[PDB]
Amino acid sequence: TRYAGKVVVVTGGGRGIGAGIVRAFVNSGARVVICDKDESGGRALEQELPGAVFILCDVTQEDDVKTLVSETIRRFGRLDCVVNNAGHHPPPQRPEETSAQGFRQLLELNLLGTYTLTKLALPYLRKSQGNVINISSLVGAIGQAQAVPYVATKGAVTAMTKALALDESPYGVRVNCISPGNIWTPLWEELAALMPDPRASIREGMLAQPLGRMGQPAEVGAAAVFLASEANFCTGIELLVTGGAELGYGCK
Amino acid sequence: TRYAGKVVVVTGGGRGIGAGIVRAFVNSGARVVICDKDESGGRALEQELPGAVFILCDVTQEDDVKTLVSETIRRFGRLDCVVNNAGHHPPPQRPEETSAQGFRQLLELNLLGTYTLTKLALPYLRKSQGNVINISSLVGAIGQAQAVPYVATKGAVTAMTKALALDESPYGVRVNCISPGNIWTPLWEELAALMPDPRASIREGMLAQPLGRMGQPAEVGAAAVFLASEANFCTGIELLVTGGAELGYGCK
Amino acid sequence: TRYAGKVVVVTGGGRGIGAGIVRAFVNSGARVVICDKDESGGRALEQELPGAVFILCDVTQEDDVKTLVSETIRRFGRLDCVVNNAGHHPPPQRPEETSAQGFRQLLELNLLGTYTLTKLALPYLRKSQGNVINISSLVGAIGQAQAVPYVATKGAVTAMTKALALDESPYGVRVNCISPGNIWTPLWEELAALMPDPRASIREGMLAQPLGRMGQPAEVGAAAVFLASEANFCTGIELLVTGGAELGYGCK
Amino acid sequence: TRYAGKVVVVTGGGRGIGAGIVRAFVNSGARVVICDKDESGGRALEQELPGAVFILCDVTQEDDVKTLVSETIRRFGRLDCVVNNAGHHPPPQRPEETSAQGFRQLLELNLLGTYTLTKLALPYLRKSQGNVINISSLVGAIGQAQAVPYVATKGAVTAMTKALALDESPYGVRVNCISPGNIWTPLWEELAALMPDPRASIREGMLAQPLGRMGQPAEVGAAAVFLASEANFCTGIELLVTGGAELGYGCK
Ligand SMILES: NC(=O)c1ccc[n+]([C@@H]2O[C@H](COP(=O)([O-])OP(=O)(O)OC[C@H]3O[C@@H](n4cnc5c(N)ncnc54)[C@H](O)[C@@H]3O)[C@@H](O)[C@H]2O)c1
Ligand SMILES: NC(=O)c1ccc[n+]([C@@H]2O[C@H](COP(=O)([O-])OP(=O)(O)OC[C@H]3O[C@@H](n4cnc5c(N)ncnc54)[C@H](O)[C@@H]3O)[C@@H](O)[C@H]2O)c1
Ligand SMILES: NC(=O)c1ccc[n+]([C@@H]2O[C@H](COP(=O)([O-])OP(=O)(O)OC[C@H]3O[C@@H](n4cnc5c(N)ncnc54)[C@H](O)[C@@H]3O)[C@@H](O)[C@H]2O)c1
Ligand SMILES: NC(=O)c1ccc[n+]([C@@H]2O[C@H](COP(=O)([O-])OP(=O)(O)OC[C@H]3O[C@@H](n4cnc5c(N)ncnc54)[C@H](O)[C@@H]3O)[C@@H](O)[C@H]2O)c1
Ligand SMILES: O=[N+]([O-])c1ccc(F)c(O)c1
Ligand SMILES: O=[N+]([O-])c1ccc(F)c(O)c1
Ligand SMILES: O=[N+]([O-])c1ccc(F)c(O)c1
Ligand SMILES: O=[N+]([O-])c1ccc(F)c(O)c1
Ligand code: NA
Ligand code: NA
Ligand code: NA
Ligand code: NA
Repeated sequence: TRYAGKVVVVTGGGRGIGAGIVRAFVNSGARVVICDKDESGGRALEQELPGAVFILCDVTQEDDVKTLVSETIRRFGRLDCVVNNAGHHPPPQRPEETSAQGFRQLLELNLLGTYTLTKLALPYLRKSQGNVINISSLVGAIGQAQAVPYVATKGAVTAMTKALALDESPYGVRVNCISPGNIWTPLWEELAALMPDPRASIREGMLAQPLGRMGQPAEVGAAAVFLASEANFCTGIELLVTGGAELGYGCK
Repeated sequence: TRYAGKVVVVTGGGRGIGAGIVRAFVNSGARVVICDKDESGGRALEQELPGAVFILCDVTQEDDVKTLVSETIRRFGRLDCVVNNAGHHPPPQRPEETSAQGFRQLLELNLLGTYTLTKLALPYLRKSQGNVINISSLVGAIGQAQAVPYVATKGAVTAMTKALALDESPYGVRVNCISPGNIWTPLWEELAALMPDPRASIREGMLAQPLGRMGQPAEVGAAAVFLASEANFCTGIELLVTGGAELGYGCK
Repeated sequence: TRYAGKVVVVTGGGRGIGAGIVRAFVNSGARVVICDKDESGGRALEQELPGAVFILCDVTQEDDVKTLVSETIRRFGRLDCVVNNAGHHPPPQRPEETSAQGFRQLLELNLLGTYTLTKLALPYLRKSQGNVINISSLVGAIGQAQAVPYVATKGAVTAMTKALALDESPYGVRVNCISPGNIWTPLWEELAALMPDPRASIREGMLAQPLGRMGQPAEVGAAAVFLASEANFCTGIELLVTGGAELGYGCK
Repeated sequence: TRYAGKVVVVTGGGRGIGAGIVRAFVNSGARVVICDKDESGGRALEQELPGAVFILCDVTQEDDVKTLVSETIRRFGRLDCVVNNAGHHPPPQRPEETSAQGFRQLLELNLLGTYTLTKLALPYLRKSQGNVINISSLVGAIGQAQAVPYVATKGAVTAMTKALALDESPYGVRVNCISPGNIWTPLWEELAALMPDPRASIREGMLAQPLGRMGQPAEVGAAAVFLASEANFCTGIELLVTGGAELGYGCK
């Protein structure tokens, strides 16, 4: 019951971190609208979780987002929290292998998709003194090799989170982000499978953290529920969920 | 029950932020040892809260700290979380008004007191896979006018928190800090009373945050319970509880 | 002679910060290619400065950028430093007043324009062990009111700078950025003129810094010459040229 | 001639980074007072460099510092820049191997020594609109394994630098710090010699940077001359001279 009576929209909620966030909020008593552009994960989740329902929505299609918000209000009567988790990490690409076209496409998903849902949802979040939680990345703050476009998209997300927190603070709407590090998800697993030695890549990924393992979507979920339900003097913050990857010297 | 069965030591727990942290952990099901060098607040708190008990301890006196830890283990049989909240902010002092003697005294309380309890407690925290939470300050990261020694003490706390998180991560002991901003406490109130216009000073303190108010000890308490009970992939982090004071342009 | 024999491209070099950067590099002995999409400032600068020449180039038009690089090499035979200063700050806009269309347009100038020149120039910078300097902003790191799209563009620039520094470090190409704060430029002056009380807005802008004044383009120029000529163990850094605006408490 | 006519005090200037800083400032036209508690390096440097002279001074002995400042003024008639470089890094020590006594001793050198010279010098720096440059460390911001006391001392230095920049900005005195990473110095070499495999330790130290080498004292010197002579809109900043060690993922 930490977030009972509340209504939460999670984008990219059908698998991975989003699915962990969906589960965290349901376990806290909220009703959750799972947004995802693929049917498979989200529809199963909705069958599994009383209190979660699934609405197909591609966050890069404005009308989809418009319909997502209006369906949430029509079905549930309020909107308290928006979690902008939908995003993608391309495979490793050297700078000269990137293109301005792929860059823009990544910006559409990772940055503009977050911007659009937030914009359409803020009128309802103002009425509920709700809050916005963006899922960014540690590599927006510290960089990453072979990921110029992706790093750039997360740099904008973290900064935009602080700018929005300024604009919306007079209206009681808090805006925060979570910067996860290595989190074991289908995306991390997909990228590993494209490496020459997948198990070497995964073992390297675990050791990149002092804690010696990768994170779990459930641990990002717990951070998200904290930001929504118990962090009322927190706005514009970047909550690091990284196992300490940013600390200390390493092999670069 | 988020931290049921756990044993927590909070220093400076008799009033202010510490008292908020004590209450947060009791409400989460932990048993709490209130450490404080003044009897008044802590003994009242212990009478008020089933599950909290009070042990007089001056964190700058090593033998007091030694006895604090041994009493906690003898009475409760385990130690899961140490909250190093005991600390002090001197009144405003221009650089030339400070002295190397007052600086050292402040370092004894704000930095070495935290170091000593952490050192004596870590053997028990290793057995319990417990965690350490230091209460630092936003002004360690961004500075503050007329507070060179105080800012320095909190700079060391935040950095030490990251160094300790590195050393202790192989042993499963997480080490994090909270950086509060303006939190309305007896200390904030005492400092205001020394200003020519106390109500002007307090009104200025509220507006230094975009949220337009100061924080409450209970909100630092919620952040502390989160770090202890739900943040298992978080180590070496600095959790900002500031109402957004670090964001954006202001009058300097 | 600190950068004698070197060839520098400065975008947005016809006025403002860019013009200060152009002048700084000419004074250091480099030859400078002034890139700008307006003729007026840059052509005057080229007449004024032996060693600086002007090439019309809109950094959002790829073929313009392609021609800019090929003209620089054809005329000067090498390329050592690229300064991505071309950028724009829209007038104040509340979040709900922004659009996804204006956002993309701003991303084209502030982020993709920087990306394109850097990409086309890196092959020549690799041959010369040259370096890249992006002009970002303090408000990418700390946010700003009524500037969600602009803040986002600078968030991506700072992050991209770190990602590129990683990719290019094995090839001896350093990549850094400068984050200016309030710098008195025609852009700052234009924005002030749209305020109800322009002189109030400017006076507020000066006081937002502890130093009590805004910065000068020449001071950003000095920082840029330092990064190019003397900072060979610096890569991926964010050099703050802000008069201390990010320090301490203020009125928010 | 970038700093001609100016008078600079460098502590710990007899070898290592300090010696690089001394040489940088002499090459810029300043007269330099080499402060060091060992005679050997500093006296040789003074014989070698016209414009540099050597004064024996232990920065932890207040009367030594008092005499250092009065000798500088008596001999040279002004004081423009103070570089607080004297400091020490203990050998690797696990947390439980440290003591509150060694911690205090380290604080005396790394933090209080910097504080004392700065205090005694500020009256003269105010008359000259001079500036203060503290040599801190990257590991104050990101931590380091087996160096709790050392990391803490540098955490306080960086924070104190920002607090002092606030207090002194109304008086025209800028206060900045440099955070070097791995710099090849006699201290780095001494620590390596205590490792089981010294050449393995050094090779590991080079690879901890994306640039693939350690830094040179001359590169810290160049950063210091920049902060003194050309960075007049910079105060309270932390100039990273690290070869990019803080960027990206590594082996932790
Ligand atoms: N280590 C990590 O995996 C890691 C670290 C830092 C940040 N992140 C971020 O966490 C978020 C989730 O990543 P993940 O690892 O869970 O990935 P994932 O690939 O496992 O899941 C992402 C989900 O988003 C959905 N999605 C993708 N594009 C969408 C669109 N246009 N509209 C709607 N839904 C869309 C996908 O269908 C999928 O269900 C992303 O923003 C990612 O950048 C991940
Ligand atoms: N705005 C704020 O008040 C604020 C902001 C940032 C950080 N902090 C930090 O929060 C912590 C608590 O501050 P507060 O505002 O609650 O202050 P407070 O003065 O209201 O309470 C501090 C408590 O610590 C106790 N204490 C002091 N010295 C001690 C010692 N040597 N041994 C044991 N106990 C000791 C006092 O008796 C008191 O009960 C401090 O570390 C402070 O620096 C406060
Ligand atoms: N306080 C400040 O003014 C401040 C602070 C932080 C960052 N910045 C950044 O500094 C840079 C310069 O800003 P300024 O204040 O000097 O502005 P400015 O408006 O005075 O000058 C910018 C110049 O860039 C040119 N330009 C614009 N769009 C271009 C394009 N598509 N192609 C080529 N040239 C183009 C303009 O013609 C102009 O000459 C920008 O990136 C800005 O965001 C400025
Ligand atoms: N990689 C690095 O070596 C590195 C990285 C970051 C920061 N730093 C900092 O750079 C500074 C210089 O380090 P270094 O590597 O050049 O070390 P170093 O040991 O080679 O030289 C330090 C000098 O300071 C002098 N000194 C020591 N204690 C003193 C005292 N009490 N009074 C006066 N002089 C004293 C010594 O005699 C010596 O000449 C230190 O503050 C250190 O923490 C070094
Ligand atoms: O596998 N990924 O998609 C991934 C790994 C680490 C990150 F920090 C990140 O943003 C994304
Ligand atoms: O009132 N104080 O003691 C106080 C106020 C603000 C801070 F950030 C702080 O560390 C302490
Ligand atoms: O006036 N400007 O365009 C302006 C002012 C301050 C900033 F930090 C900035 O990026 C832009
Ligand atoms: O060898 N050292 O003393 C050393 C190495 C790296 C650091 F960042 C440092 O502060 C000190
Ligand atoms: Na359901
Ligand atoms: Na009790
Ligand atoms: Na010319
Ligand atoms: Na000499």
